[PDB]
Amino acid sequence: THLADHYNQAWLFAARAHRNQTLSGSPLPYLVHLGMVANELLAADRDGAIERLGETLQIAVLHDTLEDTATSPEELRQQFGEFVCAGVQALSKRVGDGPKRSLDDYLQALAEGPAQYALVKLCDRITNLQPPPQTWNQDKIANYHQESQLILARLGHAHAATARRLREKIEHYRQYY
Amino acid sequence: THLADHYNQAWLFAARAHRNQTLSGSPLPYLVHLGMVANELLAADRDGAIERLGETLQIAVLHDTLEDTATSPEELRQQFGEFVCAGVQALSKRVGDGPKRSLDDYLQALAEGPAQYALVKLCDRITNLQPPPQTWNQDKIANYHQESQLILARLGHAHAATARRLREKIEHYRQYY
Ligand code: NI
Ligand code: NI
Repeated sequence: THLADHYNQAWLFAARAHRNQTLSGSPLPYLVHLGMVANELLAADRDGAIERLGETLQIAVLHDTLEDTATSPEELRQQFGEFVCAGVQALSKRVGDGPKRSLDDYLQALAEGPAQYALVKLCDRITNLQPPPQTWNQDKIANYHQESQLILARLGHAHAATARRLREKIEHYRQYY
Repeated sequence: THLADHYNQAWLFAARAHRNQTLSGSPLPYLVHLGMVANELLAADRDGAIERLGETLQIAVLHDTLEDTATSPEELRQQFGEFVCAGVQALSKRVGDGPKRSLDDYLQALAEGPAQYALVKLCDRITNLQPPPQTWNQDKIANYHQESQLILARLGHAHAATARRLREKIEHYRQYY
């Protein structure tokens, strides 16, 4: 199955799953975020080849479906397979409000699991170090910069080129507070 | 500067320009189409390296901005440069107002110009050979299939792997009518 057909399947599923959803505080669709995370992942493969690239790209597109949508793990396993479902679960803090995992346990499990899932989190965090919403106070931007530093420390092992990019984005983000 | 930074600048620009625009008879944002076309372009590079990949990826994201949005050639030239502006113009049948070019002239100009612009048109047509919209009759699906065969004939020289993928998509599409 062609890489672009893997993307399309996950992309249409995500566009449906996130249909009511914007970027926080923006009229723009949440799909804007997912497009950037998937692109970072496919660009990462050019600077260090990824095993199971097609499934990893689907995980990049689908990584918010269990947290933010009516999507179930059984739906992901049946349509995309165990490796994709497990990736989305690994990247989910909470499956809706429910029993939220702490950042320590969440990053540890990503560090000890398949490297492709940790790489998707690196790409997600690179995407989230765009300039912050105008609404964010100094303390909120500082907190986010700090949590970014922990993500690089705990998950940067997963892909050297992507870790270098995330380090550069973290250094850049400092100017915003 | 990084391929993902090129994508992000064009992607945010396109999300805003196309903000009040949907897919054909679907409530999903038009951005769903642009994500697939840009992903096809980046995937094509893995099967045959593209000169000026970053700018070509921006053209893939921006290719409908002059036809469908308030965007001016001036804004594209100032923000993305002449090569991107010229690509979007090459891929525009009409720039908002001004006469519509006929397909013969449009395809000839893409065939005789920069191959990267022709490659973006191959990726667009690949994307458009998903199952047809549920409101198209047999004659319309047949007409679209026929136009697709003309695009492969006139533009397939631009990238051998992508022409092979378009031929496969054209063969698959016959099933829908
Ligand atoms: Ni995310
Ligand atoms: Ni298009």
